[PDB]
Amino acid sequence: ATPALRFVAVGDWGGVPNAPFHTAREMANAKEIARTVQILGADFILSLGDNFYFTGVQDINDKRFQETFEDVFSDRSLRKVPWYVLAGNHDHLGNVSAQIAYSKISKRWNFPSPFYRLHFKIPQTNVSVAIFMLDTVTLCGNSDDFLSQQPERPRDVKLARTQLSWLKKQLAAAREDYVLVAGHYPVWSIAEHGPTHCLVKQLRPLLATYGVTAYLCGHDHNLQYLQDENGVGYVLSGAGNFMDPSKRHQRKVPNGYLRFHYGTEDSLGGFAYVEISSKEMTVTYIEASGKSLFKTRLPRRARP
Ligand SMILES: [Fe+2]
Ligand SMILES: [Fe+2]
Ligand SMILES: [Zn+2]
Repeated sequence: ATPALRFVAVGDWGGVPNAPFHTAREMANAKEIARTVQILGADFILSLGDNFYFTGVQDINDKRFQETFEDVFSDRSLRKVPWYVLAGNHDHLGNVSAQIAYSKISKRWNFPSPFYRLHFKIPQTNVSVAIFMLDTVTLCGNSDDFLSQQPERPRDVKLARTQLSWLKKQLAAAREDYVLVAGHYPVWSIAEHGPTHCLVKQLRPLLATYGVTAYLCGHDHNLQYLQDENGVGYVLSGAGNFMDPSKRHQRKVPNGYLRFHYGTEDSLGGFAYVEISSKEMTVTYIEASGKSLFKTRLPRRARP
């Protein structure tokens, strides 16, 4: 077979605060992600934030770890694959420290700090992949899923500047063959929250300049693929648990960017399956019912 790095990217999967603490959408996604890993393979899973709804977790004794995470993603195959996690606004309404500390309890759960670098090598090749995991809440401010806010400006401006500066240096320095950036809030989205102004100003210009293949996010509760004039991909995967059919911000996204949107009210939701070979990164969007919805290809570039 083609030597490839394979991963699932799933966003906004954090169940509900009413027992049984999961939705049939979350369960369907867990079941389909398990089928995907088992038959197509995966090296890891990325969570794109909003891991526990509506106010994250309190501490490492929080039952939501068991009920919303362990009980749902319980297939032996999702347990043998590492998860790399970042936070959304609803995580920040609780204790993000607790989710970080959970890394010391669960072998598969990796959340070493709010933002961090990941480095992978495609097996049997020299082809490497960096993924920079961001905390867009501390970068941009709070943005409640169920209001139409722009994250105005961060609680701690110094921490926002530190993260942005760390990211600029990481991207400038990165020697990997593919570089991906991941965070909760969208740069571009046609949906309920739409483009995050903070990220359009602060993050977007880094992406093309440093040869970033794609930015991955969730926050808008749907599946989207967008691509800009520099060929940068926007993988939006926020349909692990809820669905939102809004196209409210369709006009706030530059003409020609949107390639694919799925927000159907009667969908079980879905996720993205990413495969990276020496030739291209492909992104396959998979509905929780098991249907392939969209596939797109991003050719390998000569990076700076
Ligand atoms: Fe969300
Ligand atoms: Fe969110
Ligand atoms: Zn249980």
